[PDB]
Amino acid sequence: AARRVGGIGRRCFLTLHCSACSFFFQTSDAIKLILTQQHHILRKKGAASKFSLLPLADASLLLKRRGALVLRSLHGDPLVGSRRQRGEFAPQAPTAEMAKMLNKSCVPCPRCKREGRWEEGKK
Amino acid sequence: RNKKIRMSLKKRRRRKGKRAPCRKK
Amino acid sequence: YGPEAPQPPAGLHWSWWELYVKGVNPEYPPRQRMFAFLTAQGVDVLEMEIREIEDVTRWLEMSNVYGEKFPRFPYDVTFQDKIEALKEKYPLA
Amino acid sequence: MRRLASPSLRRLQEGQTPHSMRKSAVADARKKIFGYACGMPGEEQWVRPLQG
Amino acid sequence: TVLRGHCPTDKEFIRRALEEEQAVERIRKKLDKKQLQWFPGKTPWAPK
Amino acid sequence: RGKKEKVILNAEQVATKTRLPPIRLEDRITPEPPATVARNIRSQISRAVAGWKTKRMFTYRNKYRLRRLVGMTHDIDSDDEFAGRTFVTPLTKLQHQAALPRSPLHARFDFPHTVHYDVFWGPPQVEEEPNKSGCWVSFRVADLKLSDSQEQRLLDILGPERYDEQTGVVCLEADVFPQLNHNAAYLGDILQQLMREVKKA
Amino acid sequence: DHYITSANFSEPVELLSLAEDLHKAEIYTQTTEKLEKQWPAAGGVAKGIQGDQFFDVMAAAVREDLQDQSRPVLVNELTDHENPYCMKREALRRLVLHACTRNCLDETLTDTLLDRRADLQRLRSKARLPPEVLEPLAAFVGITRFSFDRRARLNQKVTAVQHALRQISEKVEAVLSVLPENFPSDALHPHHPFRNHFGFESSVPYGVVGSISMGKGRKKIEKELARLRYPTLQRVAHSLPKDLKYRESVAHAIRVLERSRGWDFESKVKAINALVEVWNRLAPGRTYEKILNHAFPVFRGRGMVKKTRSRAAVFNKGLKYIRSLTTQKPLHA
RNA sequence: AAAUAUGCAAUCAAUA
RNA sequence: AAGAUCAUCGAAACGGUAUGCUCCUGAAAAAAA
RNA sequence: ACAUUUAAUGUGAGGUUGAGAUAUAAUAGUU
Ligand SMILES: [Zn+2]
Repeated sequence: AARRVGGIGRRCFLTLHCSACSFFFQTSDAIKLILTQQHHILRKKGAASKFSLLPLADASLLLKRRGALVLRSLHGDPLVGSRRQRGEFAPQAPTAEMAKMLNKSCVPCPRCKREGRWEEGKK
Repeated sequence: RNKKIRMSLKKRRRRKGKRAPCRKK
Repeated sequence: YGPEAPQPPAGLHWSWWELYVKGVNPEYPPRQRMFAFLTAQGVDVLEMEIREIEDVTRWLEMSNVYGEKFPRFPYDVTFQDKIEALKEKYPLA
Repeated sequence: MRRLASPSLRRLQEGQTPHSMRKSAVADARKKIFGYACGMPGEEQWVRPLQG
Repeated sequence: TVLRGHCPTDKEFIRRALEEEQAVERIRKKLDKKQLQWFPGKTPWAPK
Repeated sequence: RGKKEKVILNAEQVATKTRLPPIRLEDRITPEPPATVARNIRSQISRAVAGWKTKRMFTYRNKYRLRRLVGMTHDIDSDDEFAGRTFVTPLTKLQHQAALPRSPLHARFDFPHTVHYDVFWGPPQVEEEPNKSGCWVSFRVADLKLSDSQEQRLLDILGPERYDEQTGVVCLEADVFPQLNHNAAYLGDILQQLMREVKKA
Repeated sequence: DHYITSANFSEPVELLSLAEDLHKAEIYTQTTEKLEKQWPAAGGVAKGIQGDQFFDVMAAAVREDLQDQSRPVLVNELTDHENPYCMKREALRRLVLHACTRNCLDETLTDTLLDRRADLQRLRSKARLPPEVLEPLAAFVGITRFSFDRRARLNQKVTAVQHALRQISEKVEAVLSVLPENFPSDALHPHHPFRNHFGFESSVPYGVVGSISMGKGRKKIEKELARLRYPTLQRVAHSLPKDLKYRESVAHAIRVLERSRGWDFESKVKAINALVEVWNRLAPGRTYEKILNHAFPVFRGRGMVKKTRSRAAVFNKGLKYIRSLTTQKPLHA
């Protein structure tokens, strides 16, 4: 409890969960899953700007700094902003935005391979 | 800014729910 | 002699807006010239805003007292274009 | 009469799951009642108040 | 009503009005806190 | 502190002198026309492509690519869409489809509710009191007395922010316009639309 | 100020004028009481307004017009207060200031003296009902054939009755057609063929009581917006860019600006007008996409960014260059 | 004990 | 909120100047080992 | 929700008074 990462209230501003199962992860994992599941997203949608991000579908490429830095650029620091963003203006959870993006992309849940769901927080 | 304030911001992130290291590396 | 009495718009006993627009109170010959020029052009000056009235007054005074080369506007804008826009926005009744 | 087929069964042929239908109806209601602030590019300029 | 200087309306009516007022105040606070921003118009991951 | 040296302009300087003064801020006060706006945008894009680039540009482009991939952009499909200019705006549609009472003796809601708005009065003032144009309506779902599916639809549509569970109350706000009458009309229209959508459940 | 030459300016004349103004204020208060007793509003003013009965509207308008006609014009005040409380209080205050104040303490206690008068206390709770008490409620309900002003409501009802009588002489059908309630909302203005777009004009006072623009009136857009149930951006929702991406962007912008505070209606209109033309004269969105994507690949390689020299090296190394074709003091000396 | 699963500020019960 | 309580790994395992890639603001904090 | 289109749009070509001295034809034909 001294340094437990939930606060006293067990806040999970970055956690996301699937309502179809008990699977849950965070925003960085969601971004990684989105980059890995481009083929499914592109197939559902259906040299070119559309496929420009395909190279990032490789696990080894992402593990390499060449891909890790791209991952960290895409997934910035939602909990870090300007210094004036304090008190009543502290950052809020972007879990809603991430869930909306995932649902619109129709990315599949790793544990149940569903299509929708992916509510905010942790179930 | 100050190292103490940087650590405070990291602790705030941890309380909000982001596991980040406290090492001053 | 003396200034002509103002015409109340509706449900009023006076109107400083008309006197200001005509430049009678406060008296300002440049504003009187602006009013006369806009009336001749066909712009309902009473319907204009204070900002536009002052802008037109300044432009007319500069043109009169410095030459027809002035005023000069950027982006190839012209005083004639400004006058046309004002006329289109506030047709004279 | 008691028809075996239901409207849900008839709709299922197209591929509209009940969960998807519920979510689509909720989203349509929310868009009708609240607005179209979907965070599209350039929406920040329109949502940002002026200060002139 | 009987006592001078006191509100003549029904105490239960006042209770219901107060409960409604408190509920709407809670709703207003929740909505305002959720919608508050320091940089209004900014949404995460949108072109900044 | 002394006089600045005086320079007698040469014939060449006088002959090669601008006949008009440079553009000032007083002139900039005039807004930029859309032609100039578009020309500046085109020039900046052309220069950036020509090579005055930056790492921030690459990062921004990658972020935009991610947004397009998740589908939150205005890009148009080459095969799905490519292979109207006039439309009815949502508020106009709401007004057009709204049903209004024939006379003050007719009620178009039929359920208990309370309407709240704020008005400001005081001595003479030159500045209008801010934050006095919004209005809202509060009601109890139990009083609305709907079926379970309809109640669930209402709660889901209004979200958890507009629902207070302690007393089972629900509130709808409207502060979209600076005029209280306009906000009230919009609030009524949206309340009617919300009830229609709930009944659709 | 010169000594008195004409008795018109003498002090007793001023005292007499103040007394006459106070007498006129008392007469006006008496007339208002008589009007209230002669034409009472059954059930309360608010209930009468909400019910909107012809007799109630007629009685209220008659009483209001009689009060307006009977309201005097005082000599020592240039504010024609419609409230008898305000008129009487101002007259009393003027008299007290003129010939009742010994010192600063009295000049400060004048207001307490006025507030301690029982008649003013009684008149304090007899002012007219401000429009905003019911106008927002009527707008929320959705009443468009309404007016908080009693005289205006009476005028509307009487005009409708006159038009109905013109036909009253397949006849009930024609009478109903002429009746105001049975007029399509789309036909109110040609340019807005949509229903429920026009509302009832608010009776709230508008304008500047005193300034260089005391009688300016409403603005061009304000006059129009005061006559709508609530504003819509249907004016600019046409002739959008033919490019599909730009059309979608402008449509989204219009939809968002319809529901957005902090933006004026004129600002939104001008923004849409400029944006439409900007997109129209810009290049195709797909071409821009291709060019930008080719110029900025996913991974940033070396040498793909313009090299930049240090500021000190570029500038802070002494006088080395001046840009002037015609200068009498070049860098050579 | 078929109750709980437990860290504390600088505003608000005249209303949480 | 921290310094907490409790309970582990544990001594230059201290220190954090320095270092191109990343993030935030803004029209603009660029290049670079 | 029931929702193409007020008239043009040709060359591979996108930069419409140039965002500017200071060695490389580099870029939007070749060089
Ligand atoms: Zn799942």
